[PDB]
Amino acid sequence: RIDPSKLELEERLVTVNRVAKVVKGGRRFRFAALVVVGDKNGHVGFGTGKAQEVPEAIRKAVEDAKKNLIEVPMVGTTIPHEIIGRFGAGNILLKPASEGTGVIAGGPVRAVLELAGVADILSKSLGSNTPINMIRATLQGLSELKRAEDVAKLRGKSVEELLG
Amino acid sequence: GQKVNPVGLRIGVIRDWESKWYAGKDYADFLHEDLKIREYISKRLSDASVSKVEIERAANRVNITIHTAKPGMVIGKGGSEVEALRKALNSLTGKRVHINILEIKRADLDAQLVADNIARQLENRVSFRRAQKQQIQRTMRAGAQGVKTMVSGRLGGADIARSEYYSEGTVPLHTLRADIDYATSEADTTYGKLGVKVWIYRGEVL
Amino acid sequence: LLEAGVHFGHQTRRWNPKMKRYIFTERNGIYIIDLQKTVKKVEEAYNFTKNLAAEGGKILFVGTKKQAQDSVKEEAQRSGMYYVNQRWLGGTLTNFETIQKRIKRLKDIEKMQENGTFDVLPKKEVVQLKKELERLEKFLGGIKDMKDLPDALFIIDPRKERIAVAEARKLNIPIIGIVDTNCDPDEIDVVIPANDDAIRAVKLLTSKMADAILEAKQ
RNA sequence: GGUGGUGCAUGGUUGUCGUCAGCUCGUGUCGUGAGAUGUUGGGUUAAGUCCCGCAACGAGCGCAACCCUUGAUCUUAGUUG
RNA sequence: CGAAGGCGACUCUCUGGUCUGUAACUGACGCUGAGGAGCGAAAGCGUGGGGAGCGAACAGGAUUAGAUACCCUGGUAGUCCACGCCGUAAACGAUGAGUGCUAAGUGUUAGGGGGUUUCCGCCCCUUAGUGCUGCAGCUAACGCAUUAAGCACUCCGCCUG
RNA sequence: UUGGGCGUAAAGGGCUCGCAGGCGGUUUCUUAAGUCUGAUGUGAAAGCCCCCGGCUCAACCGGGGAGGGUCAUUGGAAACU
RNA sequence: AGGAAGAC
Repeated sequence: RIDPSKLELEERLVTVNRVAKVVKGGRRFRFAALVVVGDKNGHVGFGTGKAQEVPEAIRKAVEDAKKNLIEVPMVGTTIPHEIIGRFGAGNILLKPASEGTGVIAGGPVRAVLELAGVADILSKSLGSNTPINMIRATLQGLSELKRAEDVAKLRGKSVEELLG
Repeated sequence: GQKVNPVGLRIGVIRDWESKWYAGKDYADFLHEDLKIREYISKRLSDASVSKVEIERAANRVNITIHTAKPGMVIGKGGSEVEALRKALNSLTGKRVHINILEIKRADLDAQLVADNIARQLENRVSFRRAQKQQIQRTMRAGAQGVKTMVSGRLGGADIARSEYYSEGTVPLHTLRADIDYATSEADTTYGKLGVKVWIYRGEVL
Repeated sequence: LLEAGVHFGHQTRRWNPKMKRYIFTERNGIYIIDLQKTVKKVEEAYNFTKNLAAEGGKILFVGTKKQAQDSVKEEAQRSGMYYVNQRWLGGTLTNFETIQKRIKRLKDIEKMQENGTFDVLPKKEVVQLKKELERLEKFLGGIKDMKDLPDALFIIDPRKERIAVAEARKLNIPIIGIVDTNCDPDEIDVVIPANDDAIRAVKLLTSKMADAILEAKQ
């Protein structure tokens, strides 16, 4: 489900990288910039872009992240349950916390989760330290989650007899 | 090992000369004297940013026309520059001079002014990349058909000297009826010496 | 008319089975046409294209089946919907800025060929421009006068125009297509299983849908 | 004032591969990514020159043309021929 | 075909397994397996044979700067049989054994059952191998994919720059 | 174990027969060894933590609770091993 | 299936 552009987004960049290519006259040099873009109301996307100029890569990455967005569950400013984001040899274990701990996360993961607007999540990185793989792992993890009321309507029960 | 200078390649066939006269058997000392006029005009009018001067002989009178594209900070009260230039030029060359000024409408398509603009931001010590992008934006918002810009030298890095290019639109250097305006400017900064080459495809000639 | 009885439906038994699992032993040896599920899938397609007429932008068709291209082109020109008759260029929905600036150049050249200065050199402008018009008007098709993003799409064959449904997948366009039995009907519940190459059957169904939206437009 | 050192502190010029035919970008697809596509394939050309399929559609510097000279003729212009 | 190494002329004696069908039996007798025992290509060793061809070693002829090598001419041990030994290979599917679920297409080997036949073949189920493409799914990619490197359970072996 | 892997990165024994060992198809009664749950006695006092008081909160000093048990006796439950 | 040819 594509989301429209009628939102205010904070487009805080996470990482640029010096990227090479070898040709007969030596090396050509580009910059691959990946950013994370999303409002505090529970929508997050990431973006990647290659350019010969760093702000050009920035605008390309923010256009790609505006193209690709996904919405996260934000009930009680903290995720409903424990999850493991698993993609590509990065394993981000996400666990909900009580309401005063603050977000405890590694760098790219804390950028994504703080840009989501979660308040209290304990996460651990059990995989590799590659930033794009952490980003794809944590977005797959945040996509995997589901509402308590969604579980209620798919099981045909009500939220009070799910909780007790 | 580079391209031949486009104004020097276009003169004589498509481009009219900036000097329209003949001298016989005194050709040498007229070239020496009128280059003394051109260096003096450049030295005292670099603030007023002349694009080009062009001269002619009137049988032991000389006519000078100067293209500056603004009267504003140039003419003063209107007669100040013509008295302070005509008497001084009379004192230098010893011959009868006449001076006239001309203006360029849509004034951001003249290459010598563009290269002087780049050079002026380089002694203003704003960043060269910002200078390139701002001048590209200025030339397209004035309107044009192609711009190619080059700045070479030590661009802030001490141990390496490398050039940077920025272009937009079509600038064919090999079509003859193309009317490229070309300009080379020289900038002296605390880092060293920087060369600017800007060349602009303004229009077409049938 | 909705009678069926025209098409056998497919080529020989090297086919992709999608209904194989719970079919009992039958003395016919092949499937018989399910007329009730056929008429209700045609009814829900009828209601969906009634909604498509309710916003008003009807449909754009794509195809490359050369036994049916001129026929679906003349049906498109008769009944007002849009068409891809020749080879469908890649990335129409994603490069629509390039497509709209190209179609803007078609408006400029199609006005300068008749209103502007016609004779400045006798043959070179003719052999460049008229051939260039012929190339773009044969390779672009009837997608000229949209001035907007498309709303819905029908495909002659998902296997033959395989990347079109990928672009519609990416940019979230509701999809309509007749499928053969080697195709993938598993994606969308709105499906038209019929013979993709029988010209009489495809003319019957496209004529029924064209007359359906013709009576839906008012 | 240095025709004194530093071309590996530099602009400004030049040769070279090489008149070789190639070198890239915008938008978009494919890929976790570096990247790829366009720019490959077929037929011809001296050429990425032209055209037909093709997740590509286009654009830019190049190639070719426009420039000069030598190759026949009409009009005008005949001296210092 | 064999558990692996491996096994291709034909005949005989002895002998080990494997597969299909049945439902006549016993009624959980099953899986895995540290140490242990047994096999185990080629080369090698001991004793006695045999030695056609090939042929390490070794010698002559070239080529090269040298050429203890490739190339040519010979040629001992070996390769073959019987009795023992050593116990290694890129001993390879570089994939431990067992059991069960998970889309299809197409060959081949050995069967069983049905539709006008005890005629030729034609189709559909059906195992047990043996291939080749190819989903979901897995992988870091290559790739694997009912002969899993998928989803599980048991037991063993092994790794920690 | 919670919390890794073994085609190509380090990592499948050359393969088999099997002792001890490690696991075990369905049903029905039976015991309570494993399992779960009460009661009692114990796991000293200082220590960590929970709640109050004092030296100008304080560092510390006190007063009352929670356990660090595959702990011993005994009662109860029979789904699973 | 159509020559031996070293080093930086």
